[PDB]
Amino acid sequence: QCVNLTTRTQLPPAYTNSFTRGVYYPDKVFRSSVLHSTQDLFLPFFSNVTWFHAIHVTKRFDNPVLPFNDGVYFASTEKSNIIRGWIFGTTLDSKTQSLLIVNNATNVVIKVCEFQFCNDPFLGVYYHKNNKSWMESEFRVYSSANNCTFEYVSQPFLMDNFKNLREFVFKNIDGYFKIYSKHTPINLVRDLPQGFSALEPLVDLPIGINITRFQTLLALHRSGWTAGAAAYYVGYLQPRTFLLKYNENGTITDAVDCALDPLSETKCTLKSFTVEKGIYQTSNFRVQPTESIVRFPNITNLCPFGEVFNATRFASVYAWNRKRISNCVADYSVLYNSASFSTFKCYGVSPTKLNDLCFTNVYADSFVIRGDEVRQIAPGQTGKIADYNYKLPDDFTGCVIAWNSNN
Amino acid sequence: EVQLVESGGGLVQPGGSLRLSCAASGFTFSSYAMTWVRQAPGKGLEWVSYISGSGGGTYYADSVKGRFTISRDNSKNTLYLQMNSLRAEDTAVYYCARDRWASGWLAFDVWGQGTLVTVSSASTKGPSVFPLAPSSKSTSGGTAALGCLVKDYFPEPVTVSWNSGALTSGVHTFPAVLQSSGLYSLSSVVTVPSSSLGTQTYICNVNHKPSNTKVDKKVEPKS
Amino acid sequence: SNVFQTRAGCLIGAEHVNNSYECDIPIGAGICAVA
Amino acid sequence: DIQMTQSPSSLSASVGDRVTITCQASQDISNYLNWYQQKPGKAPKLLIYDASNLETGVPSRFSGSGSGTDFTFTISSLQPEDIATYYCQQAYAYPLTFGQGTKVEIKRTVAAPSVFIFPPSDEQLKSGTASVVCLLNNFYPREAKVQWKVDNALQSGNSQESVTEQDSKDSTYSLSSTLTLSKADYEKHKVYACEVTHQGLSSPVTKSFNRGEC
Repeated sequence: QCVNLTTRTQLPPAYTNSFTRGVYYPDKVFRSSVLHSTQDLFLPFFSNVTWFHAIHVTKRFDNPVLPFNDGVYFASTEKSNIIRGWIFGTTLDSKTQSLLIVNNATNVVIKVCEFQFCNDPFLGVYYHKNNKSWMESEFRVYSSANNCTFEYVSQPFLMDNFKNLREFVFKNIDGYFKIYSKHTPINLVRDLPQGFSALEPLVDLPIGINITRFQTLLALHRSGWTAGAAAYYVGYLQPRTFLLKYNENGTITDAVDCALDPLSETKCTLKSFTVEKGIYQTSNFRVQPTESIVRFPNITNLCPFGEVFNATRFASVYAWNRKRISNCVADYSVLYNSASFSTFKCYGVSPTKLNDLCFTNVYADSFVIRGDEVRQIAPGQTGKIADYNYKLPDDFTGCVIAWNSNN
Repeated sequence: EVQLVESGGGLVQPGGSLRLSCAASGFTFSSYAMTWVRQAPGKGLEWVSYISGSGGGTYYADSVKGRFTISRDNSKNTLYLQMNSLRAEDTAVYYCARDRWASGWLAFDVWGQGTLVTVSSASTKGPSVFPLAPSSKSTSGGTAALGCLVKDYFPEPVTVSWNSGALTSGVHTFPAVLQSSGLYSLSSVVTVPSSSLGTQTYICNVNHKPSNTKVDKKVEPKS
Repeated sequence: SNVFQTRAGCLIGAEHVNNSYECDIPIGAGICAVA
Repeated sequence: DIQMTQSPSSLSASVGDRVTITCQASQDISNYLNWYQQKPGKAPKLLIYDASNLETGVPSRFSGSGSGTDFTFTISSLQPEDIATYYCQQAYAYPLTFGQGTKVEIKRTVAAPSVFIFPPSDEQLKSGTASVVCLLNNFYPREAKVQWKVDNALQSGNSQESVTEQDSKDSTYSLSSTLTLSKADYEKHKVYACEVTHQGLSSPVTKSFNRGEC
């Protein structure tokens, strides 16, 4: 029950500044009149954010697919209740568990279920002449839903001469999906007003899935007919160190990104804001290794295994030959790669990781048996041959390598 | 051809309610917005309202709070504006504007022709026509003007034609000037040498639309 | 927008000036720094 | 909101001269400003959006510049028909911010005026109204003075001026001076005279009329 809207017009993404907004309370602890250094995921100051606007040239209605990466800072400037909902998921299909956060009318429904999404999912509000409030009418986000878990319903994320700039931060740490937000009336028509504020923690849902790609649900005006307006900014969080000055009221009033520029790194080092005249020592300029070279001693005499596997004659099993091999480099790679051998059964250490394995002696025992007698190779194996003949000790066993030689 | 013509503007008593209409064709009134602005006679612009695919997400000016309410319409897809609690100082010519995107500031486009609204307790009254005569003994100059003046009409417009289509020379029309009676006036004149007044017939024709008054008056020297 | 080589290292963001003033911010090997 | 100090309020410059209309604001609007053209009696027209991008349907001779707190809006070669009212408007804290407007007019070649008297006709006399008008049509320079004298005495307190919009042939004005009185006053006087003063005329030209034919 999904609709494919192939009419979307695709263009290279626009860009804008982020200034200094994007700071959120790192932990649910009250701090007062203190400078605190934290190391968490943040939006770097004065970074490039990808402003997505339902503009025009062919009305540019915009609802692209944006990778989730390692958390997302979203910010919408709205007046007409358009940008409503979000979708999170690594493949955005019915094969991988997915997240749907719908801020529908009178409610917010957060679901983690196996959804079969639309190729172009969204929601659709249709006006009714009877009711001034628009009726949430079209709900076309998944074609089917099954295996629902953690169906969470709470009070809806509150809706605030002013545009209600709403800022959200979405994080997913160790199976906890943290949602941060703050609403502020603003004047600036399209972008963040010069100023600073911090987002409250609200809720931290226990959602135990992986997210790498995501989508924005939007409202479309049907006068199919489409419209939108307003605008949604997206920025990508990175590991950073931030210095935050908690005031007397416990509200974060300012923060400093410790890697923005040398001045900010200085302030981050002195744990203060006003720096006196003069030189300071901040960090260490250490060049990085361009590459790594691993060198191993020149190939020397090999262990002569080409004279025992390809030997013309093989001794009788009652007088099995056991040759000592030592003082040579053991290149088992070629013999393991050769497919002429019937099997390759090494115990304890897998053949893929014996290259780094080093040994103090090896005894190569060579004989001929039957295929049904291979099952007689066991620690303290039972049977006439295994008892009155060559017996494998009950201790740990080495490796067995066999091939059929009927011809 | 983009076109946004305005109608419904006119006479409302104080505290009255009215639906102004802004009829739309040649585009899409939805993906594109609309915006009421007004031009007071002799004064500057002042914005009134937005609309964004719907008349619920809009705004109004500090000077217009509580008086006007914008609205749209489906199917025939026109725009409406509801008025209440008007005050005498709000007389102006109103305009229904437009945009083109809205997401990234709001830049207008259609800028329609505008419509006049005045609010007063005054009663409608008919116009009068005033001729503009020459002098019987004019000898201070050799070139004379002829003209016909419409006075005390309210509101606009009035048009003038000249002598059954075979004569057109010298058309000039003056802007309106408001009078002490609260009514309006407008004159149309011509300046030509007097050698062609009594030899080439000059007739003004006055046409008034709000009363459908059609008078053809020929100008002749008195006595 | 200039880079300067000193006896005490590579300095980025300051422009060397021929004339001499009293020391404000020490750098090294007789070099001092706004004006 | 933001206050817009748009200056000059009025300016007169000859044909071909550059015209710069400075549109002031309060704080760092940068380039987000647009300019709009309004002809008298006509709907507004788009000129430039974002102070740098020219849209369709606009002559390339229209140009604009300036950013931050100052804006130029400079005209390259002035044409006789550009005379209109220009408004500078913006968007930031809602376009409540409008400007008081700028009136532009064009200097052209000196042309002598046409002078005439519009007296109260007998049709107007019967109803009790009397309007004595003297007109100046196509007068250059675009400033000129009309004087009404009753019995050669200058009149004031009952005189008005009706000003015609630009005549397109010479970018020039027309102005009529009107004298309002009654039938009894306008019969009780002997000579009436409206006088024109103009730069190309050495001495003012006086034309006379009378009611009662006396």
